[PDB]
Amino acid sequence: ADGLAARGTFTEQLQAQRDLVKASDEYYQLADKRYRTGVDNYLTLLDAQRSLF
Amino acid sequence: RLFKEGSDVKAGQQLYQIDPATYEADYQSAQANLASTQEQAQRYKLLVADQA
Repeated sequence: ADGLAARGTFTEQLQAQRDLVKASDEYYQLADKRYRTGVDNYLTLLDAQRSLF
Repeated sequence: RLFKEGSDVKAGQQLYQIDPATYEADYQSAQANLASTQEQAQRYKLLVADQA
């Protein structure tokens, strides 16, 4: 019963976690666009990578 | 003074020179202020295409 309670919930938990990883990747890619354009410096681009990791 | 007297001048021909030297200074100031905000507008136009 504990194994089935884990199986029924870890699907939604992993779906939420990999959607969080995808949103952090999109945020980092927008910060990389702002760095390549010229608006932001390297300190903020490096700050986004730590949240991604 | 840049014209021969008693002659026929055209529309827009330069007649004198009134020693700019100050209008040159504030023209340089306005140009320097333009040259940063122009680059900022050109950068924000490239950034707004995908909502950065």
